[PDB]
Amino acid sequence: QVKLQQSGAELVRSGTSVKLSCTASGFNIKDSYMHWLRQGPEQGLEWIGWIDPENGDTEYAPKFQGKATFTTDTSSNTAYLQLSSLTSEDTAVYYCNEGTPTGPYYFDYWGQGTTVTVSSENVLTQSPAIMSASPGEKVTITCSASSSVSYMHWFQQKPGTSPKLWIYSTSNLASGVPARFSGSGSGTSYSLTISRMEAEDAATYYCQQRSSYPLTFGAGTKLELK
Repeated sequence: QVKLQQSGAELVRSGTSVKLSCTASGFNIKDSYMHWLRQGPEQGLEWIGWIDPENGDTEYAPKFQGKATFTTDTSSNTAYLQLSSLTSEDTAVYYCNEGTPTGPYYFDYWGQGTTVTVSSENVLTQSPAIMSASPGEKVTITCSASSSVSYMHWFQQKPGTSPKLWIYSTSNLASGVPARFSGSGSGTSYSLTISRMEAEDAATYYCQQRSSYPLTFGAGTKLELK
């Protein structure tokens, strides 16, 4: 079993720097690219960048260029994220994420997250921001992009857990996703549908495009059980 274990919560004062770590187990980080993301209080996901643990190539989202620094220790199979000049604005849950390096994004692992509390672009639009459904109802959520994207991916997130790959490459279900779910679309318009809602489907759903940097997510659709 693959596990990405992150370091514990950090309580820091504005102005300082932290270094978080993420150690993989049952997977060699060198085999793909380690992504670092952050989920703010508003619960929106932001991509920070990736590092190629094999040759140290890195790609930082422009917003984090300068603020973040990725380094690795392949010997221990660990990736580090160093944030600088923290401000109250950086208070968030930081995640490390690694999945399929090429081709269909069929596998994906997330760290459990590290909460850092600071003491003082292809924009995707999801609709609707929130909705309610009773088990048995049909559900259709959309996600439109600013510029055409090759594929669209979807992640489901329940309260207190990290995101879980749900649908990859527009219409393929991730491992363990029930058949009642389906995805589709093309160009700049995509959607996720649930034929018949189940109580267990209530969660927040995010669409993500991996076609251009910085990778972006939709703000999410909270699907509440009615």
